[PDB]
Amino acid sequence: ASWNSIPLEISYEIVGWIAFASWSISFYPQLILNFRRRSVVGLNFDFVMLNLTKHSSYMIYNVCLYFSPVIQKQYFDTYGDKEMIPVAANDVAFSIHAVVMTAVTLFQIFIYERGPQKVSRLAIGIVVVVWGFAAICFFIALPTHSWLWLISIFNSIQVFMTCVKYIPQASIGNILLDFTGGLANYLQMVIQSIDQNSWKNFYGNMGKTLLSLISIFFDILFMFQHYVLYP
Amino acid sequence: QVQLVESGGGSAQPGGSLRLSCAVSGSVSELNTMGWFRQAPGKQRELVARITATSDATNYADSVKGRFTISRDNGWNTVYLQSNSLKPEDSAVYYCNVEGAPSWFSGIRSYWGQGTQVTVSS
Amino acid sequence: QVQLVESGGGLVQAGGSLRLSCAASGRTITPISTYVMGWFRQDPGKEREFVASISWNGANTYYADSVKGRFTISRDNAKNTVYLQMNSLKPEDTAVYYCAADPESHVRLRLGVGAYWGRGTQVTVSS
Repeated sequence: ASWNSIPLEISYEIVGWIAFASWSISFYPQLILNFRRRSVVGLNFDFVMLNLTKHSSYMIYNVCLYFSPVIQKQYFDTYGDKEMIPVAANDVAFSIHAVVMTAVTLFQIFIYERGPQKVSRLAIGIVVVVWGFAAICFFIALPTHSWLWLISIFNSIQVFMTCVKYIPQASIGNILLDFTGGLANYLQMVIQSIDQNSWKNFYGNMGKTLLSLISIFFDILFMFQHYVLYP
Repeated sequence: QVQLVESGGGSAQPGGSLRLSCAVSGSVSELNTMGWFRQAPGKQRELVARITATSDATNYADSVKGRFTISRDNGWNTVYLQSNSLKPEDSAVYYCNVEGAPSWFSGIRSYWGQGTQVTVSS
Repeated sequence: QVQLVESGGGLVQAGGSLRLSCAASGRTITPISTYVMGWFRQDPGKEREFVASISWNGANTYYADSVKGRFTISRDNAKNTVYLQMNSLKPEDTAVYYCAADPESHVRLRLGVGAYWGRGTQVTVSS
Protein backbone atom coordinates (compact mmCIF):
# COMPACT_ATOMS: atom_id res chain seq x y z
CA ALA A 1 0.00 0.00 0.00
CA SER A 2 1.16 3.51 -0.84
CA TRP A 3 0.83 6.93 0.82
CA ASN A 4 -2.18 9.03 -0.13
CA SER A 5 -1.09 12.38 1.25
CA ILE A 6 2.33 13.95 0.44
CA PRO A 7 2.45 16.14 3.66
CA LEU A 8 1.40 13.17 5.85
CA GLU A 9 4.12 11.00 4.33
CA ILE A 10 6.73 13.73 5.01
CA SER A 11 5.39 14.24 8.58
CA TYR A 12 5.68 10.44 9.18
CA GLU A 13 9.30 10.51 7.91
CA ILE A 14 10.30 13.54 10.04
CA VAL A 15 8.75 12.14 13.26
CA GLY A 16 10.36 8.75 12.52
CA TRP A 17 13.89 10.10 12.13
CA ILE A 18 13.36 12.28 15.25
CA ALA A 19 12.42 9.05 17.15
CA PHE A 20 15.56 7.40 15.65
CA ALA A 21 17.87 10.26 16.76
CA SER A 22 16.48 10.89 20.29
CA TRP A 23 16.88 7.15 21.09
CA SER A 24 20.19 6.50 19.29
CA ILE A 25 22.21 9.50 20.54
CA SER A 26 21.97 8.26 24.18
CA PHE A 27 24.27 5.24 23.41
CA TYR A 28 27.44 7.27 22.87
CA PRO A 29 28.04 9.13 26.23
CA GLN A 30 28.66 5.88 28.20
CA LEU A 31 30.59 4.20 25.32
CA ILE A 32 32.97 7.20 25.06
CA LEU A 33 33.48 7.43 28.84
CA ASN A 34 34.28 3.67 29.03
CA PHE A 35 36.90 3.78 26.26
CA ARG A 36 38.56 6.87 27.90
CA ARG A 37 38.51 5.20 31.34
CA ARG A 38 39.55 1.77 29.93
CA SER A 39 36.91 0.30 32.33
CA VAL A 40 33.19 -0.53 32.74
CA VAL A 41 32.98 0.18 36.55
CA GLY A 42 29.60 1.90 37.12
CA LEU A 43 27.70 0.13 34.30
CA ASN A 44 24.92 -2.35 35.28
CA PHE A 45 25.92 -5.76 33.74
CA ASP A 46 22.35 -7.12 34.09
CA PHE A 47 20.98 -4.20 32.12
CA VAL A 48 23.59 -4.77 29.33
CA MET A 49 22.41 -8.43 29.02
CA LEU A 50 18.66 -7.65 29.25
CA ASN A 51 19.11 -4.90 26.59
CA LEU A 52 21.00 -7.22 24.20
CA THR A 53 18.02 -9.61 24.49
CA LYS A 54 15.55 -6.76 23.83
CA HIS A 55 17.44 -5.08 21.00
CA SER A 56 18.21 -8.35 19.11
CA SER A 57 14.51 -9.43 19.43
CA TYR A 58 13.16 -6.12 18.08
CA MET A 59 15.87 -6.14 15.38
CA ILE A 60 14.74 -9.61 14.20
CA TYR A 61 11.16 -8.39 13.84
CA ASN A 62 12.06 -5.11 12.13
CA VAL A 63 14.67 -6.42 9.64
CA CYS A 64 12.51 -9.48 8.64
CA LEU A 65 9.18 -7.70 8.21
CA TYR A 66 10.90 -4.75 6.47
CA PHE A 67 12.97 -6.72 3.94
CA SER A 68 11.31 -10.14 3.33
CA PRO A 69 8.70 -10.28 0.53
CA VAL A 70 7.78 -13.77 1.91
CA ILE A 71 7.04 -12.46 5.48
CA GLN A 72 5.34 -9.35 4.04
CA LYS A 73 3.00 -11.68 2.06
CA GLN A 74 2.23 -13.53 5.34
CA TYR A 75 1.42 -10.10 6.88
CA PHE A 76 -0.97 -9.34 3.97
CA ASP A 77 -2.55 -12.81 4.31
CA THR A 78 -3.32 -12.02 8.03
CA TYR A 79 -4.22 -8.29 8.27
CA GLY A 80 -5.24 -7.51 4.68
CA ASP A 81 -3.59 -7.17 1.28
CA LYS A 82 -4.38 -3.41 1.14
CA GLU A 83 -2.43 -2.82 4.45
CA MET A 84 0.76 -0.80 4.71
CA ILE A 85 3.75 -2.60 6.37
CA PRO A 86 3.97 -1.16 9.94
CA VAL A 87 7.80 -1.12 10.08
CA ALA A 88 9.52 2.12 8.98
CA ALA A 89 13.16 2.56 7.78
CA ASN A 90 13.86 4.44 11.08
CA ASP A 91 12.72 1.34 13.07
CA VAL A 92 15.16 -0.86 11.11
CA ALA A 93 17.94 1.82 11.55
CA PHE A 94 17.22 2.18 15.29
CA SER A 95 17.34 -1.67 15.82
CA ILE A 96 20.57 -2.41 13.91
CA HIS A 97 22.27 0.64 15.57
CA ALA A 98 21.05 -0.45 19.08
CA VAL A 99 22.44 -4.01 18.51
CA VAL A 100 25.84 -2.70 17.30
CA MET A 101 26.03 -0.28 20.25
CA THR A 102 25.10 -2.99 22.77
CA ALA A 103 27.62 -5.39 21.13
CA VAL A 104 30.38 -2.73 21.46
CA THR A 105 29.41 -2.36 25.19
CA LEU A 106 29.76 -6.17 25.65
CA PHE A 107 33.19 -6.15 23.96
CA GLN A 108 34.20 -3.27 26.33
CA ILE A 109 32.93 -5.31 29.35
CA PHE A 110 35.11 -8.24 28.12
CA ILE A 111 38.36 -6.27 27.50
CA TYR A 112 38.15 -3.52 30.14
CA GLU A 113 38.56 -3.42 33.97
CA ARG A 114 35.42 -4.93 35.52
CA GLY A 115 36.11 -4.48 39.24
CA PRO A 116 33.69 -6.40 41.50
CA GLN A 117 30.91 -6.46 38.88
CA LYS A 118 29.16 -9.58 37.72
CA VAL A 119 25.78 -10.44 36.09
CA SER A 120 23.29 -11.59 38.76
CA ARG A 121 21.80 -15.11 38.89
CA LEU A 122 18.32 -13.61 38.51
CA ALA A 123 19.38 -11.80 35.28
CA ILE A 124 21.19 -14.86 33.82
CA GLY A 125 18.04 -16.89 34.63
CA ILE A 126 15.70 -14.40 32.87
CA VAL A 127 17.94 -14.38 29.77
CA VAL A 128 18.44 -18.21 29.63
CA VAL A 129 14.61 -18.79 29.98
CA VAL A 130 13.79 -16.13 27.34
CA TRP A 131 16.39 -17.40 24.82
CA GLY A 132 15.32 -21.02 25.42
CA PHE A 133 11.70 -20.13 24.71
CA ALA A 134 12.78 -18.27 21.53
CA ALA A 135 14.74 -21.39 20.42
CA ILE A 136 11.63 -23.58 21.11
CA CYS A 137 9.65 -21.20 18.85
CA PHE A 138 12.32 -21.19 16.10
CA PHE A 139 12.13 -25.04 15.88
CA ILE A 140 8.23 -25.10 15.94
CA ALA A 141 8.14 -22.53 13.05
CA LEU A 142 11.03 -23.85 10.94
CA PRO A 143 9.17 -26.80 9.15
CA THR A 144 6.06 -24.76 8.22
CA HIS A 145 8.09 -21.55 7.52
CA SER A 146 5.88 -19.66 10.06
CA TRP A 147 8.04 -16.56 9.96
CA LEU A 148 5.32 -13.99 10.73
CA TRP A 149 4.36 -15.99 13.85
CA LEU A 150 8.02 -16.34 14.93
CA ILE A 151 9.00 -12.62 14.63
CA SER A 152 5.70 -11.68 16.42
CA ILE A 153 7.02 -13.83 19.31
CA PHE A 154 10.37 -11.88 19.04
CA ASN A 155 8.37 -8.60 19.15
CA SER A 156 6.42 -9.81 22.28
CA ILE A 157 9.83 -10.71 23.86
CA GLN A 158 10.93 -7.05 23.41
CA VAL A 159 7.65 -5.95 25.08
CA PHE A 160 8.53 -8.24 28.03
CA MET A 161 12.10 -6.82 28.17
CA THR A 162 10.67 -3.25 27.90
CA CYS A 163 8.50 -3.91 31.00
CA VAL A 164 11.68 -5.21 32.81
CA LYS A 165 13.48 -1.90 31.94
CA TYR A 166 10.78 0.45 33.34
CA ILE A 167 8.99 -1.43 36.20
CA PRO A 168 12.13 -1.67 38.53
CA GLN A 169 13.23 1.89 37.49
CA ALA A 170 9.94 3.25 38.98
CA SER A 171 18.87 13.54 34.40
CA ILE A 172 15.85 15.35 32.82
CA GLY A 173 17.56 15.63 29.39
CA ASN A 174 17.86 11.83 29.08
CA ILE A 175 14.21 11.36 30.27
CA LEU A 176 13.09 14.06 27.78
CA LEU A 177 15.05 12.30 24.95
CA ASP A 178 13.52 8.95 25.88
CA PHE A 179 10.00 10.49 26.06
CA THR A 180 10.54 12.29 22.70
CA GLY A 181 11.35 8.99 20.92
CA GLY A 182 8.35 7.27 22.50
CA LEU A 183 5.95 10.05 21.42
CA ALA A 184 7.62 10.34 17.98
CA ASN A 185 7.32 6.52 17.38
CA TYR A 186 3.66 6.62 18.57
CA LEU A 187 2.75 9.70 16.44
CA GLN A 188 4.38 7.94 13.44
CA MET A 189 1.88 5.09 13.71
CA VAL A 190 -1.03 7.54 14.16
CA ILE A 191 -0.06 9.48 10.99
CA GLN A 192 0.07 6.20 9.05
CA SER A 193 -3.38 5.12 10.33
CA ILE A 194 -4.93 8.51 9.57
CA ASP A 195 -3.62 8.41 5.99
CA GLN A 196 -4.48 4.78 5.27
CA ASN A 197 -7.85 4.90 7.15
CA SER A 198 -6.89 1.71 9.07
CA TRP A 199 -5.82 0.94 12.70
CA LYS A 200 -4.58 -2.62 11.78
CA ASN A 201 -0.89 -1.42 11.88
CA PHE A 202 -1.32 -1.14 15.70
CA TYR A 203 -2.19 -4.87 15.86
CA GLY A 204 0.27 -6.06 13.18
CA ASN A 205 2.99 -4.16 15.09
CA MET A 206 1.70 -4.49 18.69
CA GLY A 207 5.40 -4.50 19.76
CA LYS A 208 5.90 -0.90 18.57
CA THR A 209 2.45 0.11 19.93
CA LEU A 210 3.42 -1.12 23.47
CA LEU A 211 7.14 -0.12 23.31
CA SER A 212 6.02 3.51 22.60
CA LEU A 213 3.15 3.62 25.20
CA ILE A 214 5.15 1.87 27.97
CA SER A 215 7.89 4.51 27.38
CA ILE A 216 5.43 7.48 27.32
CA PHE A 217 3.44 6.37 30.42
CA PHE A 218 6.59 5.56 32.45
CA ASP A 219 8.49 8.74 31.49
CA ILE A 220 5.37 10.82 32.35
CA LEU A 221 5.28 8.88 35.68
CA PHE A 222 8.98 9.68 36.39
CA MET A 223 8.57 13.38 35.47
CA PHE A 224 5.43 13.40 37.70
CA GLN A 225 7.42 11.84 40.58
CA HIS A 226 10.62 14.02 40.39
CA TYR A 227 8.68 17.30 40.11
CA VAL A 228 5.04 16.96 41.33
CA LEU A 229 4.84 14.06 43.88
CA TYR A 230 8.00 14.49 45.99
CA PRO A 231 10.52 17.41 45.30
CA GLN B 1 26.48 -9.99 48.82
CA VAL B 2 29.44 -7.77 49.74
CA GLN B 3 31.71 -8.28 52.66
CA LEU B 4 33.90 -5.40 53.91
CA VAL B 5 36.71 -5.91 56.42
CA GLU B 6 38.43 -2.87 58.15
CA SER B 7 42.16 -2.77 59.26
CA GLY B 8 44.39 -0.11 60.84
CA GLY B 9 43.78 2.49 63.47
CA GLY B 10 44.25 2.35 67.20
CA SER B 11 45.92 5.32 68.89
CA ALA B 12 47.77 8.32 67.48
CA GLN B 13 49.06 11.65 68.79
CA PRO B 14 47.78 15.03 67.52
CA GLY B 15 49.75 15.77 64.34
CA GLY B 16 50.42 12.05 63.71
CA SER B 17 49.26 9.80 60.87
CA LEU B 18 47.41 6.46 60.32
CA ARG B 19 46.46 4.43 57.20
CA LEU B 20 43.15 2.57 57.10
CA SER B 21 42.39 -0.47 54.95
CA CYS B 22 39.18 -2.08 53.77
CA ALA B 23 39.22 -5.48 52.02
CA VAL B 24 36.33 -5.79 49.57
CA SER B 25 34.77 -9.19 48.98
CA GLY B 26 31.84 -10.30 46.79
CA SER B 27 30.02 -8.96 43.73
CA VAL B 28 27.22 -6.63 42.48
CA SER B 29 25.69 -5.79 39.03
CA GLU B 30 26.88 -2.16 39.39
CA LEU B 31 29.36 -0.50 41.78
CA ASN B 32 28.18 3.02 42.60
CA THR B 33 30.53 4.40 45.31
CA MET B 34 33.31 3.29 47.70
CA GLY B 35 33.83 5.34 50.89
CA TRP B 36 34.47 5.91 54.60
CA PHE B 37 31.98 7.02 57.33
CA ARG B 38 32.81 7.67 61.01
CA GLN B 39 30.87 7.88 64.26
CA ALA B 40 32.15 9.83 67.31
CA PRO B 41 30.78 8.47 70.63
CA GLY B 42 27.01 9.13 70.95
CA LYS B 43 26.97 11.15 67.72
CA GLN B 44 25.73 10.35 64.18
CA ARG B 45 27.45 9.06 61.00
CA GLU B 46 29.70 11.51 59.16
CA LEU B 47 30.83 10.75 55.60
CA VAL B 48 34.60 11.29 55.57
CA ALA B 49 35.54 10.48 51.91
CA ARG B 50 34.03 8.77 48.85
CA ILE B 51 35.10 7.70 45.35
CA THR B 52 32.35 7.76 42.66
CA ALA B 53 32.73 4.50 40.71
CA THR B 54 31.31 5.90 37.45
CA SER B 55 33.74 8.83 37.27
CA ASP B 56 36.67 8.16 39.71
CA ALA B 57 35.86 11.50 41.46
CA THR B 58 37.01 11.79 45.07
CA ASN B 59 34.92 13.80 47.55
CA TYR B 60 35.74 14.67 51.18
CA ALA B 61 34.11 16.20 54.26
CA ASP B 62 35.21 19.85 54.81
CA SER B 63 36.69 19.07 58.25
CA VAL B 64 39.15 16.53 56.70
CA LYS B 65 39.88 18.15 53.28
CA GLY B 66 43.63 18.31 52.67
CA ARG B 67 44.47 15.93 55.54
CA PHE B 68 42.64 12.73 54.58
CA THR B 69 42.97 10.83 51.22
CA ILE B 70 40.82 7.98 49.94
CA SER B 71 42.44 5.59 47.42
CA ARG B 72 42.09 2.05 45.99
CA ASP B 73 43.99 -0.77 44.23
CA ASN B 74 43.56 -1.19 40.39
CA GLY B 75 40.98 -4.01 40.75
CA TRP B 76 38.66 -2.25 43.26
CA ASN B 77 39.56 -4.94 45.87
CA THR B 78 40.85 -2.61 48.59
CA VAL B 79 40.00 0.97 49.64
CA TYR B 80 42.38 3.07 51.80
CA LEU B 81 42.10 6.13 54.05
CA GLN B 82 45.35 8.06 54.62
CA SER B 83 44.60 9.97 57.91
CA ASN B 84 47.38 12.73 58.21
CA SER B 85 47.76 15.63 60.76
CA LEU B 86 45.39 13.89 63.15
CA LYS B 87 43.23 16.03 65.45
CA PRO B 88 41.41 14.98 68.71
CA GLU B 89 38.07 15.55 66.81
CA ASP B 90 39.10 12.75 64.40
CA SER B 91 38.55 10.16 67.20
CA ALA B 92 35.70 7.81 66.07
CA VAL B 93 34.88 4.25 64.81
CA TYR B 94 35.64 4.38 61.05
CA TYR B 95 33.47 2.31 58.72
CA CYS B 96 34.24 1.43 55.14
CA ASN B 97 31.16 1.70 52.94
CA VAL B 98 30.32 0.37 49.43
CA GLU B 99 27.16 1.20 47.43
CA GLY B 100 26.10 -1.01 44.61
CA ALA B 101 23.21 -2.99 43.19
CA PRO B 102 22.99 -6.80 43.66
CA SER B 103 20.77 -6.92 40.55
CA TRP B 104 18.83 -4.72 38.07
CA PHE B 105 15.58 -5.46 39.99
CA SER B 106 16.92 -4.48 43.47
CA GLY B 107 18.09 -0.86 43.58
CA ILE B 108 21.42 0.30 45.00
CA ARG B 109 22.24 -1.21 48.44
CA SER B 110 24.57 0.26 51.09
CA TYR B 111 27.18 -2.09 52.66
CA TRP B 112 29.44 -1.33 55.66
CA GLY B 113 31.71 -3.34 57.91
CA GLN B 114 32.03 -3.56 61.71
CA GLY B 115 34.52 -0.60 61.74
CA THR B 116 38.01 0.23 63.29
CA GLN B 117 38.58 2.57 66.23
CA VAL B 118 40.86 5.61 65.67
CA THR B 119 41.64 7.61 68.87
CA VAL B 120 43.75 10.81 68.77
CA SER B 121 44.92 12.29 72.09
CA SER B 122 47.99 13.86 73.69
CA GLN C 1 8.08 -5.91 -12.34
CA VAL C 2 5.18 -3.68 -13.43
CA GLN C 3 4.51 -2.72 -17.08
CA LEU C 4 2.96 0.76 -17.72
CA VAL C 5 1.40 1.20 -21.21
CA GLU C 6 0.35 4.73 -22.37
CA SER C 7 -2.26 5.55 -25.07
CA GLY C 8 -3.95 8.57 -26.62
CA GLY C 9 -1.01 10.53 -28.01
CA GLY C 10 -1.30 12.41 -31.27
CA LEU C 11 -1.56 15.72 -33.09
CA VAL C 12 -4.09 18.28 -31.73
CA GLN C 13 -4.79 21.96 -32.51
CA ALA C 14 -4.03 24.70 -29.90
CA GLY C 15 -7.00 25.07 -27.54
CA GLY C 16 -8.25 21.51 -28.03
CA SER C 17 -8.47 18.34 -25.95
CA LEU C 18 -6.60 15.07 -25.76
CA ARG C 19 -7.15 12.25 -23.29
CA LEU C 20 -4.26 9.93 -22.31
CA SER C 21 -4.72 6.49 -20.67
CA CYS C 22 -2.21 4.22 -18.97
CA ALA C 23 -2.78 0.51 -18.31
CA ALA C 24 -0.84 -0.99 -15.35
CA SER C 25 -0.16 -4.72 -15.03
CA GLY C 26 2.44 -7.30 -13.83
CA ARG C 27 3.23 -9.74 -11.01
CA THR C 28 3.13 -7.85 -7.66
CA ILE C 29 3.34 -8.47 -3.87
CA THR C 30 0.83 -5.58 -3.33
CA PRO C 31 -2.23 -4.95 -5.54
CA ILE C 32 -1.63 -2.39 -8.28
CA SER C 33 -4.83 -0.56 -7.14
CA THR C 34 -2.79 0.44 -3.99
CA TYR C 35 -0.05 2.20 -6.11
CA VAL C 36 0.50 5.93 -6.53
CA MET C 37 -0.03 6.76 -10.25
CA GLY C 38 0.97 9.81 -12.24
CA TRP C 39 2.18 11.52 -15.37
CA PHE C 40 5.44 13.20 -16.35
CA ARG C 41 6.47 14.89 -19.61
CA GLN C 42 9.70 15.57 -21.48
CA ASP C 43 11.00 18.00 -24.16
CA PRO C 44 14.07 16.98 -26.26
CA GLY C 45 17.26 18.02 -24.29
CA LYS C 46 15.45 18.61 -20.99
CA GLU C 47 14.90 16.68 -17.78
CA ARG C 48 11.55 14.85 -17.29
CA GLU C 49 9.06 17.08 -15.40
CA PHE C 50 6.12 16.34 -13.06
CA VAL C 51 2.62 16.72 -14.55
CA ALA C 52 -0.01 15.09 -12.27
CA SER C 53 -0.44 12.36 -9.63
CA ILE C 54 -3.33 10.59 -7.84
CA SER C 55 -3.34 8.66 -4.53
CA TRP C 56 -4.73 5.04 -4.45
CA ASN C 57 -7.68 6.29 -2.35
CA GLY C 58 -8.40 8.84 -5.19
CA ALA C 59 -8.69 11.79 -2.79
CA ASN C 60 -5.25 13.39 -3.17
CA THR C 61 -4.35 14.80 -6.59
CA TYR C 62 -1.25 16.88 -7.31
CA TYR C 63 -0.47 19.06 -10.34
CA ALA C 64 2.40 20.98 -11.82
CA ASP C 65 1.78 24.75 -11.60
CA SER C 66 1.78 24.94 -15.45
CA VAL C 67 -1.00 22.39 -16.08
CA LYS C 68 -3.12 23.22 -12.97
CA GLY C 69 -6.70 23.90 -13.94
CA ARG C 70 -6.54 22.47 -17.53
CA PHE C 71 -5.33 18.90 -16.98
CA THR C 72 -7.41 16.54 -14.75
CA ILE C 73 -6.06 13.23 -13.40
CA SER C 74 -8.39 10.37 -12.50
CA ARG C 75 -7.98 6.59 -12.01
CA ASP C 76 -10.03 3.38 -12.30
CA ASN C 77 -8.86 0.77 -9.71
CA ALA C 78 -11.07 -1.93 -11.27
CA LYS C 79 -9.00 -1.54 -14.56
CA ASN C 80 -5.63 -0.43 -13.09
CA THR C 81 -5.83 2.59 -15.39
CA VAL C 82 -4.80 6.21 -14.87
CA TYR C 83 -6.07 9.03 -17.14
CA LEU C 84 -5.00 12.56 -18.04
CA GLN C 85 -7.68 14.74 -19.52
CA MET C 86 -5.78 17.59 -21.15
CA ASN C 87 -8.03 20.57 -22.03
CA SER C 88 -7.07 24.08 -23.22
CA LEU C 89 -3.90 22.66 -24.88
CA LYS C 90 -0.99 25.04 -25.66
CA PRO C 91 1.89 24.52 -28.17
CA GLU C 92 4.28 24.41 -25.15
CA ASP C 93 2.43 21.21 -24.01
CA THR C 94 4.09 19.33 -26.95
CA ALA C 95 6.19 16.64 -25.20
CA VAL C 96 6.42 12.84 -24.57
CA TYR C 97 4.04 12.00 -21.76
CA TYR C 98 5.21 9.19 -19.49
CA CYS C 99 3.00 7.23 -17.15
CA ALA C 100 4.62 6.68 -13.72
CA ALA C 101 3.79 4.52 -10.71
CA ASP C 102 5.13 3.74 -7.24
CA PRO C 103 4.13 0.87 -4.89
CA GLU C 104 4.55 2.93 -1.64
CA SER C 105 5.65 6.60 -1.88
CA HIS C 106 3.72 9.62 -3.11
CA VAL C 107 6.83 11.77 -2.16
CA ARG C 108 9.11 9.64 -4.46
CA LEU C 109 6.60 9.65 -7.33
CA ARG C 110 6.17 13.49 -7.06
CA LEU C 111 9.95 13.96 -6.82
CA GLY C 112 10.49 11.95 -10.05
CA VAL C 113 12.24 9.03 -8.30
CA GLY C 114 9.27 6.63 -8.69
CA ALA C 115 9.83 2.94 -9.29
CA TYR C 116 7.98 2.39 -12.56
CA TRP C 117 7.85 4.23 -15.89
CA GLY C 118 6.08 3.76 -19.18
CA ARG C 119 7.77 4.09 -22.64
CA GLY C 120 6.12 7.46 -23.36
CA THR C 121 3.47 8.80 -25.72
CA GLN C 122 4.32 11.79 -28.02
CA VAL C 123 1.71 14.56 -27.85
CA THR C 124 1.93 17.29 -30.55
CA VAL C 125 0.19 20.69 -30.33
CA SER C 126 -0.20 22.65 -33.61
CA SER C 127 -1.05 26.37 -34.09
